[PDB]
Amino acid sequence: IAQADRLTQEPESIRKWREEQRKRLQELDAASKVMEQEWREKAKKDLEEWNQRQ
Amino acid sequence: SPRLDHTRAVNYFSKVKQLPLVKPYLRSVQNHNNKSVNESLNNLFITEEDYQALRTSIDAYDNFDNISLAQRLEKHELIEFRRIAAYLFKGNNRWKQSVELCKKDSLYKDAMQYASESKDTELAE
Repeated sequence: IAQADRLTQEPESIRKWREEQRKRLQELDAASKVMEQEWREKAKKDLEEWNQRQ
Repeated sequence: SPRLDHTRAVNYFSKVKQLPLVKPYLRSVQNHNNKSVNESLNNLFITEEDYQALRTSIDAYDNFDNISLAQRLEKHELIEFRRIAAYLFKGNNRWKQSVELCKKDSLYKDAMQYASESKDTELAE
């Protein structure tokens, strides 16, 4: 079960969590930041649509 | 393309305010005769002012709401669609187009030609 491990159960253990909670980060925040400057550039995409076409 | 239902797509675009990107997505497509296609597709050619396409966009595929569609067109100033809304409402039914005229849209022109094909004789009187 048993149990009795540690120096093998915590050494790689600390690795994953730590080097993974900041390798997390990114994407999410990156997502909207960039998704922001983008979809809006879209709003003007259509906007200039209006302008010319009229 | 093959192996989408389309019906479960245009819906996500419309309530997105971004559907026109799919403009060309509707190009090689629209053979599916699907409603969301023509339906907003027209709505597109309408506010966009497209008549060549819009006209041909329906010169075959007849899957849509032959009504309200011409309702938004009549509300225009640019007769292009007030000219086709005239057609759209008449569509292989000549009686509508004429029995709906008055000062405006009384064109000394097409008005002397859309009666001819009629069958309700008396309408001549």
